[PDB]
Amino acid sequence: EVQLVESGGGLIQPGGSLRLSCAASGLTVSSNYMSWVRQAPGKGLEWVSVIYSGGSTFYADSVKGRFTISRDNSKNTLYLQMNSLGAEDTAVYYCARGEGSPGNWFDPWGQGTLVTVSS
Amino acid sequence: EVQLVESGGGLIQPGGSLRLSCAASGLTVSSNYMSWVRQAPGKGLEWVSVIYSGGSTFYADSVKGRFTISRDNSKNTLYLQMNSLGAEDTAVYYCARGEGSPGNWFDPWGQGTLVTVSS
Amino acid sequence: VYAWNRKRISNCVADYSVLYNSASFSTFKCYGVSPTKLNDLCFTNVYADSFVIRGDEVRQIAPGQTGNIADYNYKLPDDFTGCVIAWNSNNLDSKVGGNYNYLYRLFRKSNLKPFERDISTEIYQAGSTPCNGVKGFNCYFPLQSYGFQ
Amino acid sequence: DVVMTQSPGTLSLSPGERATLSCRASQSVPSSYLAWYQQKPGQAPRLLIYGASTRATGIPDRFSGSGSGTDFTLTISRLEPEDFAVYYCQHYDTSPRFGGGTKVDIK
Amino acid sequence: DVVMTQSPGTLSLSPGERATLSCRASQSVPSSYLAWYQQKPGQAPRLLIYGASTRATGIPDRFSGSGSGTDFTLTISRLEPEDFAVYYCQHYDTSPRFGGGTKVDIK
Amino acid sequence: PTYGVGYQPYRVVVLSFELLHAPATVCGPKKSTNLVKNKCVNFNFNGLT
Repeated sequence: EVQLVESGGGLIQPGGSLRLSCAASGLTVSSNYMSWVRQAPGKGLEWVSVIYSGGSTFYADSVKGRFTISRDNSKNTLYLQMNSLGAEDTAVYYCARGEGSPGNWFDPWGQGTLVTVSS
Repeated sequence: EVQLVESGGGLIQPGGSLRLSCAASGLTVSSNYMSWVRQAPGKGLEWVSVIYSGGSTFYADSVKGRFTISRDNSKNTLYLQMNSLGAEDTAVYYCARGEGSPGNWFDPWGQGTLVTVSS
Repeated sequence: VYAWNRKRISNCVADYSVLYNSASFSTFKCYGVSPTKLNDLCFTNVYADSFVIRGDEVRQIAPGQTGNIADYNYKLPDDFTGCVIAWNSNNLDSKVGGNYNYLYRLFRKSNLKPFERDISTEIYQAGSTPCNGVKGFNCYFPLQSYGFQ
Repeated sequence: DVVMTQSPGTLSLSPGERATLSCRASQSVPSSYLAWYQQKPGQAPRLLIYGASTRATGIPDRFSGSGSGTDFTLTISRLEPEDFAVYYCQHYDTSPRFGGGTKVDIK
Repeated sequence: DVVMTQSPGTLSLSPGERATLSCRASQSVPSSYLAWYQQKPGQAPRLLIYGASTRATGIPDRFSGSGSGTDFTLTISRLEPEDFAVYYCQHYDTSPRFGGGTKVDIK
Repeated sequence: PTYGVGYQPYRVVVLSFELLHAPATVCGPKKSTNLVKNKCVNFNFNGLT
């Protein structure tokens, strides 16, 4: 009964802000590595960011200074705040547990949510 | 193909806040004088505020301390944040390029947006 | 005002008392120093910045001021230490047909730094398309004339 | 700190006539600082004249502006039904100042 | 700072055949740091193999992984129509790195 | 042994210096010059200058 339900996608104007939410069931967000990975329309998978169980956060160079990962233990929900969104940020974002490293692989995956950056 | 499309008008309770947006096409908001001018129902035109290309802002005495003009170069959009709105603030607001001075006249004008302050 | 003149004064005795009682000044405001104390003070150098503006623009010549003259023609620092004197020159800088010799900067991408002089006459690009030195739509000459009468 | 007053409040002239709108200033205002704007019902104001004599781009030649000092005049020759609108005179001394407007009715 | 390249770009094999996907590394990468993920159309990626040889829970036995160093192989024996998907190889040196993907078409 | 330098083992030693409000017990190599006799010199013996 482990699920990751994503929300917060949709249309955002260039230069605007948005927040993607990822409610988790069957696992503790605050006690697991939680990663955001984005896939552009028709392109491959790109890891966006990760938050450790201890609170440390890391971001890909393509999103450093614009994205911020966070969590809410009470709601057991992962959050990704995106700012100064551009055309290249239009993509489907997935939240996953793990960091793709030995014993910490991306499992499970949410259904994803589409974000479109256009005027 | 120069246009100024206004949005954000509607109903606001007394003492509430609102933000009017003005998307510009054919001109650069950050590089032009951008003014907000309001017209009460059945009355004349009243200049509300202006923002210079350099960033300096000026406001009419009737709105000083309650209105704030700003812009977003990435979105090329002008913004007017109105706070503590009262009955006298109910009016149609237009965004225009220029300040009504020699060589800096109000041209062009947006279609305007109506703001109604009532309970 | 956009081409405000500056004179550097050094190695001389500055007689402020006679200076301030010579003509009738419609505006005389000092900041960081009193007019009468200057006779007791010594300085490394003095700068006399002279120009012509509108009467309503005289208020823009002071610390912490903003506006076309303050932002694009002549800017003073917030901690300015010195005096500003202004007097009407209608009998001197006005013509029957209009005195258009005096100009001021109207369009500029960014505000001037304190004591910065900008004499550029490049066509101001108010839109996305480049102007290439041709004034037209969204391409304006940066200077405007006063035409005093 | 110069107040502009427009006259008359309303004007009723048949099509093809000459319409005169006056904008008086308490103080002598330079001609280059005055402009005339037109606002038809349910539409945003449109710049008609700037500099008190220069016709804005795309404006019919029948609209003209003149005057100086404390009196400025907007003239609409060969008045047409589509000219039904409110005409405002605007200037700048320390901040934009708009006139009270002038209604132009057509008989 | 190790770049992974997947091959071939697209693969067309009839059902029941043996499908081979290659993931080459510019530098020798430990086997434990490589994984294979599957993504069917309109679905999120699913973990197929981890450690370059360990089959993920709930994955059919026909999917296998092998290889080491600078060459890793994902093998799909007895290919089925439902196997139509994109397969990615992923690893971690200083941050997650995903491959270019491999399309597996069925004739 | 055939892994990349990023995945190869690295031995790390961190030297930390605990300086408390107590008499010190560890000092670096004392720089001692050759002794000179029968000539006016600026001598220093165990901090006595």
